[PDB]
Amino acid sequence: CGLDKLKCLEDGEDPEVIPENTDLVTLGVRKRFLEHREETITIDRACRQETFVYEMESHAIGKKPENSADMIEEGELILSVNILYPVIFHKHKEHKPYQTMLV
DNA sequence: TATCCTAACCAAAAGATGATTTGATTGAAGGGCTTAAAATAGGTGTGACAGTAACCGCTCGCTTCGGCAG
Repeated sequence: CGLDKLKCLEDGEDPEVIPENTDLVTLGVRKRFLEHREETITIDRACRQETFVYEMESHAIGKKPENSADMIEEGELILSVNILYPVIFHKHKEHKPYQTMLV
């Protein structure tokens, strides 16, 4: 069960380029997405679809507190709560204006 | 420079503008009436009739069962 049997990618390979030596339909669709975004009018490193989630994940994921009293108990429940804003679009119903709080 | 404004333009939220599709309304017609009359021909149930029926504060008079009489 060693990883040499599974690691088609070497540890020194960047994720910014699609490996052409693949048979994946997913990577084919990814190539279709990337090819039409390489022109001077379309090439950029802007937001993909959203930014907030990773920014507030990496800012806190895997970190530990500076005080002992602020320690999460082992096995403590983590609850994800979405709080909607008072200013609703009142034009769309699929998506909502909300902020997600972890308690 | 690190960073920004926001003229003119690109990506996305929202904010809006007219053409088209679907939920909803209805105009007209199938239909099935009305009393008004005049008429012969009719069937019986039923609803009066009638009957029994039943159910639903003070002061006198009168009486008895023993304690001596005979």
